Amino acid sequence: DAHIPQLIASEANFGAKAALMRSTIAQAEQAAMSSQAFHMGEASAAFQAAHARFVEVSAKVNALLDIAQLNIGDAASSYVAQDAAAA
Amino acid sequence: DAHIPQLIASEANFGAKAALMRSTIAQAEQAAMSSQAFHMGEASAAFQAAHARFVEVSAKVNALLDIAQLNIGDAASSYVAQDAAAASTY
Amino acid sequence: NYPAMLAHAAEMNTYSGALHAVGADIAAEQHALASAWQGDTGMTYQAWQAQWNQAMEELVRAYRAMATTHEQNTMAMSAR
Amino acid sequence: MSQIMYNYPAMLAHAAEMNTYSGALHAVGADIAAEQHALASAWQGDTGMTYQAWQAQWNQAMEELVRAYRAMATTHEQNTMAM
Repeated sequence: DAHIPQLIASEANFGAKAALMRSTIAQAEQAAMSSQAFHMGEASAAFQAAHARFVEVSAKVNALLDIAQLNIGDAASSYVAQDAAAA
Repeated sequence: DAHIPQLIASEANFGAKAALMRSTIAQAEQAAMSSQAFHMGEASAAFQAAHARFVEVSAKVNALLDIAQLNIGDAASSYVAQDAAAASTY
Repeated sequence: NYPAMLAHAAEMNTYSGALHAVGADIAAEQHALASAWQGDTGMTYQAWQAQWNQAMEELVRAYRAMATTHEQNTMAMSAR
Repeated sequence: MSQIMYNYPAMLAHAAEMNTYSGALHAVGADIAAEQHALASAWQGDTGMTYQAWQAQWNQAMEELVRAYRAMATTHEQNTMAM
């Protein structure tokens, strides 16, 4: 009844947060990229290693948010909204 | 190269606003439902007609946001992020 | 009563303004990101821009119709 | 002279900025996790992944993202104070 809009709203809000998370990872990546007026040798090696890892884990986090968006996020709320229109 | 994080960011931000529209539509609907009660007959029928129309167009706008998302939004950004990671390690 | 109703009217007018503002903002952002757009479904960015704007007008007009009908009705109640 | 002493103010400011992103990533991740819990009963076996399984994988991945990011931050600070 009134549950439906409240569900749609909440699923949208989670969906916005998932997207802001994604945006934040990218921004963080750009801040890290510009810190590269700095390193050389084994600290750059440590930095490159740490970077490669951070890229790797991001892909993981984006993969996980794809799953959540389908279940309770932006896709989920879109589905419910259109479903309520159909019915 | 550094263009990639900018793209991902730009798209994710678009994806957020898409979700925030869906949220605004939903909050507008709650405010609409809670203000039907008052009316009766002709004034009500006009409201219900205006409501059924609004619920229809939200569906279309949601369908339209779904397209935006895949092209330049939440999903697009995810694909660029994950694609950047697979190319980076390989 | 008149206040409960008139409060709800003002509540709805918030959302009319909100729906418009963000839709326009979305419109602008989709244009700004035109170069990142391809025919995924098969829909062009121009097609989407036009369809988006058109659909944002009818959505806000649907909603304002509720707010107005609610507003015009309540004014009739207090005069009764 | 030192070139590390010459750029100290900006390198320090830049450390401050990177660390700001550690905090933002932690916070947004915690929210996402709380909200995913709040929405549990909306979650179905769509992927085949339960909500409990996702919660756990989310927190794990987030803890790993912040540490990976903090490793880079530290690599920077090491120069700023190498001086």
